[PDB]
Amino acid sequence: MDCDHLLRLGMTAKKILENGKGILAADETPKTLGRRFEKLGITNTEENRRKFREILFSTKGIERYIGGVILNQETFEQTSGSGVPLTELLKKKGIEIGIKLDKGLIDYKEKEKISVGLEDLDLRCKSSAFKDATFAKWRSLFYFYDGIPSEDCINENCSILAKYAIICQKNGLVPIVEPEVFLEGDYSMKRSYEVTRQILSTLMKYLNYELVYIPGVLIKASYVTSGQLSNEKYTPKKVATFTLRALLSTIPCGIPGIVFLSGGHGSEDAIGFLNAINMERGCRTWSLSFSFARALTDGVLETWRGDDSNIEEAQKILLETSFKACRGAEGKLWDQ
Amino acid sequence: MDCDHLLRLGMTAKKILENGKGILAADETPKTLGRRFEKLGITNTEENRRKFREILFSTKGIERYIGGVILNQETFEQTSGSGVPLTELLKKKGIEIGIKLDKGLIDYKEKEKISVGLEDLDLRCKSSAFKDATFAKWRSLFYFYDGIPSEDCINENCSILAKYAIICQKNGLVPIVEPEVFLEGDYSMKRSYEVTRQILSTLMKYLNYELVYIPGVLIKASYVTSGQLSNEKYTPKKVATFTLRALLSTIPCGIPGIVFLSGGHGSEDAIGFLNAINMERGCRTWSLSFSFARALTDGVLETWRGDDSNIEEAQKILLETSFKACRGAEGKLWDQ
Ligand SMILES: [Cl-]
Ligand SMILES: [Cl-]
Repeated sequence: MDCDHLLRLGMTAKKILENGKGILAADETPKTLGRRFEKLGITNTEENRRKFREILFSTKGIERYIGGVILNQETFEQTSGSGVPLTELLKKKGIEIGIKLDKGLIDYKEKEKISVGLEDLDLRCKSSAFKDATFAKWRSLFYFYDGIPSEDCINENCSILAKYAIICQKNGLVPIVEPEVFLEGDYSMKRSYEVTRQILSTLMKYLNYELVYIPGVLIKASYVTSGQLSNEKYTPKKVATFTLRALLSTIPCGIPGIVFLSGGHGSEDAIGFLNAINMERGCRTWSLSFSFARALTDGVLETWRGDDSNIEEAQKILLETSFKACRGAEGKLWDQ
Repeated sequence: MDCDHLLRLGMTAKKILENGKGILAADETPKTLGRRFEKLGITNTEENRRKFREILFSTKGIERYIGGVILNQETFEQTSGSGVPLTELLKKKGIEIGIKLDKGLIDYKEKEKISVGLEDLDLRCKSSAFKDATFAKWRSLFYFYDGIPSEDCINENCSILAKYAIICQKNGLVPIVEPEVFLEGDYSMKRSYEVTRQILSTLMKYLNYELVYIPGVLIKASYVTSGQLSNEKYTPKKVATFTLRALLSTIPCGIPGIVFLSGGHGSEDAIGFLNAINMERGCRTWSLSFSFARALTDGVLETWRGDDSNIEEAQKILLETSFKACRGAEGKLWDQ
């Protein structure tokens, strides 16, 4: 953690988000991807998981819009049908390679979760498997119910995210910290707004207590909305207003970027909220961009359907959806 | 706290710091001012306290450099030798009038302090005495010793500052929150840096939990330095680097300004640190300005000495020192 080392982290963080670019999240575990596959009639074979990632990474022109890709650990060991390591597809395109490093969630208190995997995190960061990686991702999830998220759960998850962040940085990796506010729940938008302010301000506390290099951290955040079980409606403008207010209230000038997660929102909504937040006035130093899994790849899966003859059309949908995300990241989706 | 009400707070906060201006702190209690008087041979009469404030507020041209003045409660009841309410001197000059609203400190745990006065704060904000005030100030103080500041003390003081802040805002006053890191102590600059990051990030947590309107809050902060009993040396550049890093790591884009306290540092040092921090590169949305008591008024007291025939020269020193502070607030002290 000398001057040069820190500057490298900051440069990586900015490179990922240059020129309206964002992040393609492709880090689903076999179990998470398998559920997605099964809804659409695709067998959850390793081969189909490998091919899916090949389809994504080999999309021609995707590097104009995508500055980094978050890989699942198993994908680092996989090759294209033509023999080339899947990581090489991305490296040749100049796209930064990331690694998801959490080991999922376990129960905490009543009805809440913490994320796990810190105990061997430093050893894992040093794995030869991930030698080409320059950034990482770790997810916590905040369930909402009557008196929840509890303060204990906010504190513990923020502590875990911060401890992961410092270990990443000490290993030369830019950490993405992902404090996801779970969409499946019954809560008002005002409640999401207030809890988002609690979570993000607390996350910044723990990052500071762990003496994380703030210019070398990316925050992957949920949009501020009401819960999916709420009867409450909202529009892109309202999501933009509330989300940007929460961020302006909580995120220090030194953070280089916020990258939104799609979170169960539609592709259309996720991109529209991004565009809307980037048209909002309100001085800020950080980029507002994207780290989408479903918003970018649901259409690819729905087009592909496990049939090689649908691959070209699936790649076209990725490229077009990635274009729109990038235009949204600059607030230009209505233009040209 | 409707839209218009909030916008007024933000406008006040920006007006105070327009055009490189800063804050003249004149809010010393009779006891605090009296100690200063007695060192220099001036009797601690109410008359001498009144005259001192008249000397300050009637300084010709001071409004070019001073955007607001923090008054002590007793000063709102006082008049010039010519009969004019002291607040009228400032109002006629277009300078914002502030009120210090804390009731001082009491013991907390072992060797620490909390600030007090919340219980009647709302009633006091509504006093007809303060009807011309548009902003307020509240001070906490953090002593440093082996395992101190304790986490309990950081949390409690930040909670108190945030509770004061929200009450101010609900009464139409912009709160200045002052988490002063006490200079008298034995600690390294690295320790001050790390603890400053703890305190400021925690203060932002509590401001967010109290749902304070962040664009309507000013932070009056200590420079990051080693303690006065430390043998450790530092220069303006090092103070600038460490202080700006701490601020970039902790203070959200929405905060309109940071105003440094002089804190026992010399006038010369306090202004020099300000200039140095304003020459630092590093993108930020907030102003870096001043809220000085001693740095601006020690020279006035030392020149005046309680003799009317020294008043003109005392006012000249205030104006010249205020000029330098303002040039420092723009990073221009070496120029023109
Ligand atoms: Cl997953
Ligand atoms: Cl005082």
